[PDB]
Amino acid sequence: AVELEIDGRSRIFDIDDPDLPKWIDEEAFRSDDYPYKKKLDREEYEETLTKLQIELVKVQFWMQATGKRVMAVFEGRDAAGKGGAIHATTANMNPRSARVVALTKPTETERGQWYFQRYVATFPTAGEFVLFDRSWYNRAGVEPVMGFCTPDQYEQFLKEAPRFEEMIANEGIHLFKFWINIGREMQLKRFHDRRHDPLKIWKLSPMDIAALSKWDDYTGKRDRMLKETHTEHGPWAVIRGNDKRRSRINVIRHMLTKLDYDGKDEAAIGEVDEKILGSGPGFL
Amino acid sequence: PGSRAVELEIDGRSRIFDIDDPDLPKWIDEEAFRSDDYPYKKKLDREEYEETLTKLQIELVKVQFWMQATGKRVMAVFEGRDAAGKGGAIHATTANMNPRSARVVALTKPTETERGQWYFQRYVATFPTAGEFVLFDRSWYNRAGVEPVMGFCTPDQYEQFLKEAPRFEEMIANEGIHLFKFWINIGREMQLKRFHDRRHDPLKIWKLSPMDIAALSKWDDYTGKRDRMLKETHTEHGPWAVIRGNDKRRSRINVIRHMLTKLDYDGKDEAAIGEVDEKILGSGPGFL
Amino acid sequence: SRAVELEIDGRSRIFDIDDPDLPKWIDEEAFRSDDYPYKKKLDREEYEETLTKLQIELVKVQFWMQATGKRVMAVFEGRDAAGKGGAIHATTANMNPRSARVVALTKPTETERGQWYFQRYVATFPTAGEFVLFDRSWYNRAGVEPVMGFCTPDQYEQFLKEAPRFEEMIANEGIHLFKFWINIGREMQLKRFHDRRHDPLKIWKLSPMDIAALSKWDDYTGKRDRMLKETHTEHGPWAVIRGNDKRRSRINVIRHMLTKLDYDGKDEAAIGEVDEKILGSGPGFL
Amino acid sequence: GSRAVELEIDGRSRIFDIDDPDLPKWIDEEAFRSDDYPYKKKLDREEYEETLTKLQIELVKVQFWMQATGKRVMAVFEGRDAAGKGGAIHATTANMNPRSARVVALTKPTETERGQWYFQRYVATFPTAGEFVLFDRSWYNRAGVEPVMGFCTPDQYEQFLKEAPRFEEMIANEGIHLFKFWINIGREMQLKRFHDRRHDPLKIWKLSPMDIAALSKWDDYTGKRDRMLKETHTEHGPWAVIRGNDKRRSRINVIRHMLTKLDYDGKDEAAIGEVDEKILGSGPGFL
Repeated sequence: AVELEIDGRSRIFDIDDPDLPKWIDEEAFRSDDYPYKKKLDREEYEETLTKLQIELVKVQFWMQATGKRVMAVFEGRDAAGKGGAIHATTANMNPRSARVVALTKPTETERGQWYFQRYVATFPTAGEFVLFDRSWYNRAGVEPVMGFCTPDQYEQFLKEAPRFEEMIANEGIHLFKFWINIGREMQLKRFHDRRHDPLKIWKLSPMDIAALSKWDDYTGKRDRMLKETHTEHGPWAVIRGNDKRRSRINVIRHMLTKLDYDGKDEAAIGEVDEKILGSGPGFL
Repeated sequence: PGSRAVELEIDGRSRIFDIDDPDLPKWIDEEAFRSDDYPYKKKLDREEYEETLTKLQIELVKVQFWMQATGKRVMAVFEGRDAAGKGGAIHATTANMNPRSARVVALTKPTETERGQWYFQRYVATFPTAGEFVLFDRSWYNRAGVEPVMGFCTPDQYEQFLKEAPRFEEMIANEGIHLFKFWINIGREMQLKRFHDRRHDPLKIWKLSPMDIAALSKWDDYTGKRDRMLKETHTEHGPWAVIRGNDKRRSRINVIRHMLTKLDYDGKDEAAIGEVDEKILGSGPGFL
Repeated sequence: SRAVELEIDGRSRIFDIDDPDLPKWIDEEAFRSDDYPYKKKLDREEYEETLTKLQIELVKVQFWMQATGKRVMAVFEGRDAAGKGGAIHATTANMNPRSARVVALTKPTETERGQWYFQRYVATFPTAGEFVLFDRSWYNRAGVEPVMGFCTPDQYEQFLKEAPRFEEMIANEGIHLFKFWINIGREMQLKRFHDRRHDPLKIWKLSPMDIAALSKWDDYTGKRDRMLKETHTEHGPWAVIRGNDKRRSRINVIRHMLTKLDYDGKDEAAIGEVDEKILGSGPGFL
Repeated sequence: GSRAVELEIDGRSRIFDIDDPDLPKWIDEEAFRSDDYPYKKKLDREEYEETLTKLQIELVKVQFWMQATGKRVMAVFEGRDAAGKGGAIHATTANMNPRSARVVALTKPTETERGQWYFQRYVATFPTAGEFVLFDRSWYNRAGVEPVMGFCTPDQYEQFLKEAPRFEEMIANEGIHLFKFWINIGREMQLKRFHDRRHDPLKIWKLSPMDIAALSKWDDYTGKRDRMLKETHTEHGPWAVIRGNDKRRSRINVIRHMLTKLDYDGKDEAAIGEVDEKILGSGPGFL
């Protein structure tokens, strides 16, 4: 079990415990000042998603004609729900043009290269929607927190990421960056859900469990990054992710509003929820 | 419309199929499921399917762990007719697998450089490293079906492919990589029904191309190329598993059970695997 | 039947490349064309001697690079027949081909064409220790591509604006980027073309395109100056070489590189001095 | 004498000291004629350059011919350390268009590559239409350096001798023309060229501590050579074996064999000359 300190109070969390203790279970949803008291009605979420998806088919037909290229980054804490936001957007997309980049950790050869090199290799050709599991922003989160990269390297990445993204925007590739937020209790509940589901247990490693008393360590790095890497060229979208249903819908609503695609049905997109989707610093 | 309407011979019987017409004619709609001597009258129960699938996927988590521990490498090839259900079979396999060790290879048309290479060069480029599970959406068997039928390869290149594929697969087997090859069959009416489902679902419409619709009359040619491919390339080192795929639930379940049965993985639970259904999964030519 | 009509600095001549008689006005002017600073070609024995000392320092550079993990890219651009390849071979002849490699990319595929222009060049960037020389670089879009209409004037003007940003990131990373422009005089090009035509070890180096593009000399002069102007920056400076004499061209390319590399075991006496009459910086030299 | 070493030069004990800039006469005077080299002296350099020039003009034809037919060629060069592989390659490629004649110089296997099929990283380098691909080191590092040095397992080395013929059958079935050259030198000759390398500042990087130590492992490598030529010399993959003591004669006859075997358009059989059977032989038993 892990000794913690949740907003002033010292707490005891056993992940191998098949029982979720009261202060996680009852707190998880509202954690981190989540704006809503319960989950989105499911029927209503599913019928919204279908509509958003039918839109995303319009997008991809338009992408194939204009040759328009789109890139989509998803970052967040462990279990913030990057993958479910990714699978929501691509589930009913053509995997020929919409592809998910899942890069393993750098090889030796990749380590002596320009950090951005292996990301460049995955960049879109005419018409491609490229989505990122892990992005070049491991250098602004996991790597300096875990000391997988030097301070100087992290510091260079913060400096180089906007020059990198100016190049992308100047090329006319449309980059989205989504930071997905969850409250501390949610992470714990989700971590626990993974542990006790034989279908999701491979997602945990002892490291992820060791790095639970590194919340603030990660809070620090999050805030540095968003201020320092949110440019006009590369804006950051920040999502409240406690409810995955709301997180998915607003991710897709945001992208749809931002892309000037043929056959765009504004009634079907609806309103990006101001309570859920923000911009850069000042939102969290 | 009636604008893309086409005449078809459905088992020595003439018929017109209009894909843009949102009404599905009874000669398809009522005949789809049992078409081509399908051994069951109804679709596998939805909730039973999901229950069995979950058990099977837990076993796949055991396979993945065993593969990492041992460096073991697997390759799975999925072929069949258009809309046969190759992608759902793959997705059912990898839905709850680690994507950094189970990856899907989906290669696009050959570039100029590639056409001048050895046919297999660009597939070797995707081969597994240790612990990797590689699934092919379209494989090298593109030259055994789609390429000759449409004239994308010469008759000589086809003949040459049928000769070379066994040899290539022997290299794969001697290297210690486990290759599976799945042929997923559906009945003619079921293809049509699926084509129709696709046209009239705005989520699936993109699955249909012009090419797809014209190739509907080329059904008997595909049967020949199919039969000749199974005949020539079913070998000891590279067996064809042949799936009756009218019911996608029984198809996905039996694809996975077969793989689990042939893999000698750690923590294997035969009771959770269950029994491969011999009415659904058969072997090489003659099953079909 | 392949004879071209040309205008050499306010004077009209015809050039038949397939006539083995090199006319006087080429033969007598090839060498000193374009205000070349020297009376004659550098003697062979002295060239070979000096090149040896230079390739020995290149061995020291390689060993330092393997040790410090240092990374170098060397870009070579010029008119046709300038001697880009000769200068690359002079550099790499006595270096380990497993840490010093040459990049010679062919025309872009359908896929590479729909991509970031710089994507396929980034694929070829060095890992630790590596020296990468470019046969044709991203500067084909600041040379052949707009002149020959292979890229749009919008794509050309986009490249001119984007290449210093590219080179900024290269420099920021600490990959040392060398760019050489190899200048030749007009009459020297004609001789070299004719040399290639009438020598069977060299005839494949020609195209009917290169011969057609002889009339395009002044247009190419235009794109040269434009490029050296826009894309000569602090993080990516252009070195300009007078290449009429291939021997002095090669020696100074290497001299420039050794001078700028702060490697262990370096011997200034062995490098000697860069010939300011052969090697200039940026525009305002030609 | 800090890296000096004792050797059994044909049952006769001997001390070689590489870092001594003076070459002992038992090497210097014996190198050229080692391993019963059929000739007394070096091929005259001008005659060599004149011959090479003609061979290279024939190689321009090959290239034009390959581009028009799409014909593909691979050339593998193996031999002991310092046998002369890079030299045979550069004599081939010096006046060829590098846009279609490429030299493959593969570094050690990465970790990813080690868990792949042995041949996968080499298939990645295979020719497209009209390409001529030359290999500095090839897949035959599993037949030689790897077993001897323990970089691969006995099982992997055995695996390799079995698979290489199959691989080469696929290459031949595909219509790609594979040449395989083994370049032999005498023991004394190797030592001389090692010494040349050590004491030439242009060449010293070609020498490694590993290479010096493996000078005792001569007989070891002899065994691997003979066994590899035995198991992998087949009809679809013949080994051409070159006596390479003279680098000029080796380069010339490597090139003549290739010319001789390619039925290229413009072929001037008189310009090719005759392959010297004292220098080039085939498969096992030649040496």
